[PDB]
Amino acid sequence: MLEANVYDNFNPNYYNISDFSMPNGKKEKRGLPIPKARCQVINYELWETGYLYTSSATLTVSVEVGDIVQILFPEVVPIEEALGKKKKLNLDMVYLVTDVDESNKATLKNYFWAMIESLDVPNAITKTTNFAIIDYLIDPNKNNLMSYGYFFNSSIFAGKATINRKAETSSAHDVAKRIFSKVQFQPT
Amino acid sequence: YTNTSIIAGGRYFELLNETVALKGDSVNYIHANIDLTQTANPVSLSAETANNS
Amino acid sequence: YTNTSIIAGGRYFELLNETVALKGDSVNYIHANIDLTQTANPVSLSAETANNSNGVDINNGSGVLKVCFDIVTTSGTGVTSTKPIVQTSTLDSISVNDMTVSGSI
Amino acid sequence: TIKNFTFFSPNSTEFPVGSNNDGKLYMMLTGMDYRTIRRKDWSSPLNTALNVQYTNTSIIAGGRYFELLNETVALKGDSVNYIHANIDLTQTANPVSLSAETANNSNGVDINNGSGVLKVCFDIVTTSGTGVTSTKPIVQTSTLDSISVNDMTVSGSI
Amino acid sequence: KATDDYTDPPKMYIAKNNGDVIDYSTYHGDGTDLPDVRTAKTLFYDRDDHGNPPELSTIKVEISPSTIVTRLIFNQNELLPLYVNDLVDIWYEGKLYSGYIADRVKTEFNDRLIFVESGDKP
Amino acid sequence: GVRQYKIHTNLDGTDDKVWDVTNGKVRFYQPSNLGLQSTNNIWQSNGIGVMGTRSITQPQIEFKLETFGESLEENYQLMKDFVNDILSKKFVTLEYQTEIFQVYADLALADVTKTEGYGKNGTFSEKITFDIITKWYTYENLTFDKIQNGKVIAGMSKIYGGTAPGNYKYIKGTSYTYYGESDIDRLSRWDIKEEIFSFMGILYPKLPKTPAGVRFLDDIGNEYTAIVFKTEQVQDYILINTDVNDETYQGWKGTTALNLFPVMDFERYRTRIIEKGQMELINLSKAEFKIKRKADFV
Amino acid sequence: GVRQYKIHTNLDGTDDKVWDVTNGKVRFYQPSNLGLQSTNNIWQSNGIGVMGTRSITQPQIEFKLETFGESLEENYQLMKDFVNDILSKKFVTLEYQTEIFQVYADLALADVTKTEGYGKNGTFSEKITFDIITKWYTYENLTFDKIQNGKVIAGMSKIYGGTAPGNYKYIKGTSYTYYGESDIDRLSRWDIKEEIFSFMGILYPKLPKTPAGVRFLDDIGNEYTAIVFKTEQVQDYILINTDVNDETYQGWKGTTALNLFPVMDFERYRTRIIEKGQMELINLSKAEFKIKRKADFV
Ligand SMILES: [Sr+2]
Ligand SMILES: [Sr+2]
Repeated sequence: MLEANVYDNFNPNYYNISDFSMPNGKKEKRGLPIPKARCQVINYELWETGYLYTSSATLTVSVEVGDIVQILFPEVVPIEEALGKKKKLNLDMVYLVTDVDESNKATLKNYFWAMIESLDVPNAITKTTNFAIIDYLIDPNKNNLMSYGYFFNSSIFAGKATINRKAETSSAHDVAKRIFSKVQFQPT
Repeated sequence: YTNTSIIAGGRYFELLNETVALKGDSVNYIHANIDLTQTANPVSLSAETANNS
Repeated sequence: YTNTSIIAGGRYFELLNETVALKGDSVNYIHANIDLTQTANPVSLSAETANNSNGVDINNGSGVLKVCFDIVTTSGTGVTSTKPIVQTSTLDSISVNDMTVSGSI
Repeated sequence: TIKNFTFFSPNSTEFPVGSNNDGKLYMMLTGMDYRTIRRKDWSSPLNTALNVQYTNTSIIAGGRYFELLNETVALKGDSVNYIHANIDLTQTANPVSLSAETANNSNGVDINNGSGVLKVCFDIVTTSGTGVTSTKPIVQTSTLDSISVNDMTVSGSI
Repeated sequence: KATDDYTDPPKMYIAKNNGDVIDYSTYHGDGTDLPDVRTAKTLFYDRDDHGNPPELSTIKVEISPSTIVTRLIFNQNELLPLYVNDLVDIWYEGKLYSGYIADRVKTEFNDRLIFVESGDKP
Repeated sequence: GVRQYKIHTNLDGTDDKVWDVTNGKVRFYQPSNLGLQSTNNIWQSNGIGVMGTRSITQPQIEFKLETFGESLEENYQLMKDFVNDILSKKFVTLEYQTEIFQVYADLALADVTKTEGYGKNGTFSEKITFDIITKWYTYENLTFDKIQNGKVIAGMSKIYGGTAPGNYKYIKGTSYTYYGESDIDRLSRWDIKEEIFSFMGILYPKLPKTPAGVRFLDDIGNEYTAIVFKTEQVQDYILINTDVNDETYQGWKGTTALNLFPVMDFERYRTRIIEKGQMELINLSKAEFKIKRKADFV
Repeated sequence: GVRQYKIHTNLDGTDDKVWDVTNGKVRFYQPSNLGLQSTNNIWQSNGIGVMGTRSITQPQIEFKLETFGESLEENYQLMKDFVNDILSKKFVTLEYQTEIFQVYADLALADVTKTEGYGKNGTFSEKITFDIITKWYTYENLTFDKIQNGKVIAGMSKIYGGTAPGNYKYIKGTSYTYYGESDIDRLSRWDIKEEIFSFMGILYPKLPKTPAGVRFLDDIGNEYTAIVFKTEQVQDYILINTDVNDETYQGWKGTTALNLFPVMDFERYRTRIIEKGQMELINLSKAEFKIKRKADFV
């Protein structure tokens, strides 16, 4: 089986407050909590990015809608954040619980797509580079879910943004899909 | 490694026709691993995703 | 409680290496509970969600006396702060030479 | 573990209460520490040259009660003596002993919980070459958390 | 006005637990007075004839909470019978709910009632 | 020695006709299953087993019902009298009795058969099937416990004795152990040791217009449920029954039975399930309780 | 010689009541199936067969449960005792013992029967069905291994001996081989040779406030999982159980048991399944381990 860390909703109305006293002295944003329960995931279908289908899993503990599920793997992923710099990143599959049935089978939605929900973006923002759109989309002050900054490969998002149809107001989902298709990348 | 000598932690050993399998489209960090409890084979080589010295 | 003495309803008892389990991310109200019918173990401790002190007269009548003596605040991992409950002295008339007040009169 | 005391024992063995257990109880009731005392002179102490005889004086030091019945204390010539109550629990026959010292040597040793000898000053005796000149008693400190009172009278200050 | 476009950055408005709508930037609390979950929405506005930004109260209406009312469908108790159009206060699993008996279902087996809470609690 | 089965019309009630099915004219023989079935919800991923929650299912009980009449008239009269007595009451209580135990089941009549294959003097061999409401529950008598004052002993207790003006000595182990309490007769514990579901408590109130009923306390001295009634006049006794199937509340005065449900405190009565702790009497001079707690397999 | 079946209420626990179902009063006979079933997911394209992943499914074991009492009273007393002991614990451990092996199963009560067909002195012959949680796992004591210094030999070892000022010769094959290591008592390997699923370790910690607990190393000397706790005071022993059904992480100090779940490092504890390599003790003076490892068919 796979190990799961169940946390309550990463409410940005709570965690987006710089009142945490750091050991040096200065104030930083509230850190993520400890899992309310450590459980194990059985009878699962887990998607890495959630480009086409939504994930599903039957969890041992009785999770509820809103809770964040962190699926753990005993392996490490090396991500190149700077030209030469690489960092030891532990393998994770982070989802938001959308619905739980009678048999405790939880419908899991990939954290990113559940974060950029209901967010609309005008044509004015699509005029600049792809970096400007990513910097707009990922913001814990606007988002439904908490985020402590993105990690991005400059070379792939260096290019000029794709031209919008009718130069209208598009949703964060439609623009991300349009951008991720041209750049040939998906978020994790 | 056809004929490579290594000194790690003051311990001398030779790699004589010793093949290390690599990960594709990746930067492989080749490590010498010394475990003294493994009496018969104390040294082994690994190809890793990071420098884990 | 490594070595704490308590007087509740005029009854003296000692807490010697007595551990009370707490609720995480909560304000725990620590109570001393006295049940005289429990002849072998009349006193027990509890960690509760509210101050549930009941003022039950155990020296004149029946019932369980519950009295809060400590307030222990937790995070998800451990204790963040502890505040004791005030010890009230109710007196009729006082004759004194000198007094020091740290709070207010 | 919870050690119960002010509770009846049906088999007469369940809840025995000792000297230290009651000692701790008395300290909490009056609101005193190991640095202060509870002292009352039922009859004024007599002064005979460089000696002080306590006719009838009751003292509660570290929650332990004892009476001084015509107990004479030797004094130092032309010096400000400090009368101390010394409690050594190892001396099963005579735990309390008195001493007139040069300075206030109140140690505040926890005798009811741990080991040691408790020293605490209760009376200051100022003497000359011949006899006692003046006597001043040590203030009885009453440490309390909150007071609900009707009327009060202060002779010193607040 | 100058670009006739939405060139300027957005202003985020949060509705507190009491109901007061404030700018998110103006917030100085600990999160206890804010909702446990954040359901967001993006709104577009056109500047008035005077040119002034849209009023706070007008935004408030588009971000207001709806009347959450609990409906209890239960079997008829012969110890205390309840009928259609009766003003009632029901105790269910330690919680008190207040409202009226809206309907009654006559079946061959049982007799049931629908309880509708009228709300207006605080 | 041998097993005794008994069918009861209204167990815990006054109008309880008892049918001795082991001994009497109508007999229950060869029970189908007296055991139990359980569905544990065990799902296994990669050979390792995870267990869910076990729903402890009870199977129907089918008895070989034989009649022992003297004539065809007598056997027909038994079948008609027995089966209709089971139909008159919404549920019929069975009693499983042996040398070691006495348990009860609340069966509901599922199926009874009537055929024309008569043995000698029109005797019957038929199968009677029952549906289970509650399978195995004890019907124990619950009573309060009294607290007694410890004996006074010289040197061991707290007294100022011997030579005037009295003396009590502190000793290691012996010291002063208090004798008891002045008016210890004021302490009475109605102890609850195991979790109960239903109970038939008769309660006699003391004062009229003062809330009368029983309250329940947990292990920490906090109240969870209380059956509290308010009355205008003193009802000689309040006859409360917590059984779900035939819940009964009634204040008896003389020969008149009054329903006390609308006059009961709805806020205080939070649950029917009684937890480990104690029970306190509110405005009650006397009480007689009959406790009925579960047993899955016996 | 012959096979031994034993039922354990709580294997790996102090409160372990053992029922000898081979020798004792309550006996298990004729197991339904001790084998296994597998679903291989074989899909075929144009006559050629492609095989997926084999889900090894374990079937219910049904035993012919017999009682050996001396009276009707004793046989009823066995059925009540044996079945309730199985119900008291959420899951029961079977012990399949033979001349060659000693395997264990984690069973859950599926169905038990009680009938009135009594043999002699109220004898019982009933069928007991069990649901499989984990089938066949070895329960063994895991201990560390010690390394000892090799003997010193003249000419073979690195020493300057014989005629002054000492001489060591380079030979072909025999040459110089080091004897051992100074303080070879520091080297201790906790060896993991086969993949293990759960374990019951009693950890003895050294320093307070320093993360104390075990970590697991793979074959290349890297860490995959670690159960590490950071306590405020020195626990006399940390008890850790990796069993899925009843996980225990308690720090005992004296007679007091403390829950160590919130103090644990959630990020380091990546998996429960231990792989081939070695175990390292972080801030530990002594360690005592019991390793359980699964076997599909035995
Ligand atoms: Sr009845
Ligand atoms: Sr166990």
